[PDB]
Amino acid sequence: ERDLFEKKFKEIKDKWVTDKQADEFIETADKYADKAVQMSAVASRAEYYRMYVSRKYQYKKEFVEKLKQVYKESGASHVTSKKDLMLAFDDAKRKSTIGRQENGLFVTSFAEDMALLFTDQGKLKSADQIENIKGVDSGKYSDGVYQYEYDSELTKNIDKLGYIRTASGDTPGANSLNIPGCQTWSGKHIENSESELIFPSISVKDLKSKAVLAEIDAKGYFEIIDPTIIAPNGDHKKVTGRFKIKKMQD
Amino acid sequence: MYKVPKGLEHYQKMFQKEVTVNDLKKYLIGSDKEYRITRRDSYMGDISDPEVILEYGVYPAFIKGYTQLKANIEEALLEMSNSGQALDIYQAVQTLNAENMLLNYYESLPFYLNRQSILANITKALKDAHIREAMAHYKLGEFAHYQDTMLDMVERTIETF
Repeated sequence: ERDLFEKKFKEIKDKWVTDKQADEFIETADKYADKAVQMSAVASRAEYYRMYVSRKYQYKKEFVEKLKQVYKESGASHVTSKKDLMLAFDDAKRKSTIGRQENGLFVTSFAEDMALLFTDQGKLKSADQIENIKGVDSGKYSDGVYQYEYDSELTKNIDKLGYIRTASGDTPGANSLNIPGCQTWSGKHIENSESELIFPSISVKDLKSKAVLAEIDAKGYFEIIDPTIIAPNGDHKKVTGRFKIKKMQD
Repeated sequence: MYKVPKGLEHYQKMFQKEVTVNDLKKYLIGSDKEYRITRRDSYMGDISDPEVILEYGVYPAFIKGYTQLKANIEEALLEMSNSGQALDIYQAVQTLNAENMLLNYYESLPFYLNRQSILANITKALKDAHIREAMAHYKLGEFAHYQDTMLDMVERTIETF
């Protein structure tokens, strides 16, 4: 049962996941099981484990709807590196999109990144600390911790089109460490976990990578207003709201 | 300029030897689960990510003395470039792309692939109708999830060369 879950993880474990990450993953597995139950994304810890093994992540509509409230309150966030940001504009196989074209971009709630990434006194945390919080490699935010932000209204009118998705096991960009429950696996420290949804990708066609960073260094942000998004069916469409590409500061 | 990044230390180890042409193929392609080298947020998770192989695999070993890796990847790319196979050619094209994306960020690299031959082979390959049809319709694995086609993707990258 859990035994079955432990057997799948070894089966699908990606080359990049370290013995340390693997140890912590299996070790703390049942806390993520129970977090799933407490959010009422699942009935039992057993159900969580079956779902991981089966790769089909289904949720009750009642739960998904309650989640999207916090998203709708202060909007959405996706923390990224300068390096990966650049890759979105300059990597030609991606077709100038922030996200995986029609497959979307992973995000959390904006309120969660704000509370989790910031000191209560209002100061941004160490790159070293945030790297830890996000379960990424040491030094991946050394030259800045940047952020994609969908504002509250952009999010609100996205939901209206019906374009918010949940992550599942066959979702492009999912891997061994992806997890049922609309929740990221953030290592041994589970209270650094956050919600995960899939919002549609922003088109940044014709946009220049170097321009965006210069524009961000000059002001602290760069914005797209009435952004063209990409729906699952893949059509390009404009949606009323704001999308900022910030470098985060105090 | 390029400095060896922290993280993914086990990759750094795998290339600290004389790796054959033929094993560098398995690696750069990643059909095989045991030679599939990716990072957490690679674009696709079900085939190798050359960028990760260069950034964390080939370059640190090269600084640390293992200079044979250069001429070997060159031969590896040569063969896979002239293979008549979609993924082979796709991922070769993706390797030269990797160099460019890494040059982008780091602004200088420990070495540069001499590619006239690989690029000639890529160019001859892409004027083959069979090969283009192979690419136009290659939908194995994660490629099934993009309306955007392998051919479309490869063509867009060549324009950057």
